[PDB]
Amino acid sequence: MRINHNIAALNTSRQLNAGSNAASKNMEKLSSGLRINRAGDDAAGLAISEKMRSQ
Amino acid sequence: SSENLTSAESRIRDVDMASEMMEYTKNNILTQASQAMLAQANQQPQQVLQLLK
Repeated sequence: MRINHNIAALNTSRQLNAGSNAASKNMEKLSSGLRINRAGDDAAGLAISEKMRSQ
Repeated sequence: SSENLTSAESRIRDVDMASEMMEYTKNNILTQASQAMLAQANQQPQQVLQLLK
């Protein structure tokens, strides 16, 4: 029993700050109604969209 | 890579509470066993006085 480090809790923390991030990303789409808010969601999707909107 | 290294460093550096408390108790008894026999070791030379008189 090692006390100075709780690897079980430290590992669970990373999974905690990995579903919260995904939920935050999902709620951005739900609020805005758009798949592509940032350019990192779809580079070609962002490029095609702007050409499309312009047209 | 921090979790994998934190766990790696804990095994090298941190102590095992169970395996260490059990070892501490052992030496904590071995010193009382020596303490108990030291008292008797001093009593043994005291018996020559009854012979010297």
